Amino acid sequence: AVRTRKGRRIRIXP
RNA sequence: GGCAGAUCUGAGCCUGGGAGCUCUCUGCC
Repeated sequence: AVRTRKGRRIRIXP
């Protein structure tokens, strides 16, 4: 999974 | 208990600014 944090672009494995 | 999805947004933190830490919501078994 992919996720963004108003600045920091993150992700969780798939 | 396990699995899946989610952040100019569901929120905060760390600097390296990610594929890290914590919380929350929804769905399924």
